[PDB]
Amino acid sequence: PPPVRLFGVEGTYATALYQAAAKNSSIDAAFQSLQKVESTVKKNPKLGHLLLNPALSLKDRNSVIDAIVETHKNLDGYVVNLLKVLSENNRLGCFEKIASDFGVLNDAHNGLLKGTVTSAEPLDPKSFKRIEKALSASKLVGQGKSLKLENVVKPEIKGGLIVELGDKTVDLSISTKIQKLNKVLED
Amino acid sequence: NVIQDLYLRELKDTKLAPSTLQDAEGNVKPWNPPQKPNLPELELQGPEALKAYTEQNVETAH
Repeated sequence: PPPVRLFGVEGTYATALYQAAAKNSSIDAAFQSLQKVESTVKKNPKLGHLLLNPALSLKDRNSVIDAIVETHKNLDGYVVNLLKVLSENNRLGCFEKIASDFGVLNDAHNGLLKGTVTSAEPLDPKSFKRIEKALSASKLVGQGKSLKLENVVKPEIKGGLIVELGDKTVDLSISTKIQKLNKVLED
Repeated sequence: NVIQDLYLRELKDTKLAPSTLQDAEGNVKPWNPPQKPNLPELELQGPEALKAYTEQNVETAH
């Protein structure tokens, strides 16, 4: 059973990878090695970008796979079986997609809460820290998952702040308040 | 907060008062009070008609 199913298309692949590596026991190893080969795929720019797009054979695809396992002899065998799956399904256009998804499952398994505090401008580090403290203090943190605080800059969200994490947000942006004030003052 | 500031500043600092009656008059029907249209007169005064009608009107058959 995965740590909560997420993603259907491509994520059945990710789920499978997760549960299979749960039966491998080593999920972290798998993820780390996948991360490393994925990174060198991205840092292979000629045909590691320009042949991420299927247009070539099953057999040619297989030989690309063979080149990939020459690039790293550490990739476990489950993620080498994942290479087999992707070659067989001839879908390379969702390799990094699967990588991202496996990251989500993996860090859910690790248990790290995710969040973002989108604002109009990058906030103070004191603000960051106070918010980090607050979020950990709040019942939202289960003490089992540790927030990510990602500042996003969104001037379109004119002033204020919006805190986001879980399915729970508090939006005390200036834009929303102005919007509501204006709207009701058009009534 | 921001609500209060926006409210306070806008409301307090922006005051309007209604427009002049002259401008209003343009936008409405002004009205000048109707006059008396007619003063009636005597109903066919004089027995000239009457004598004629009394004599003339009979129209009885045999």
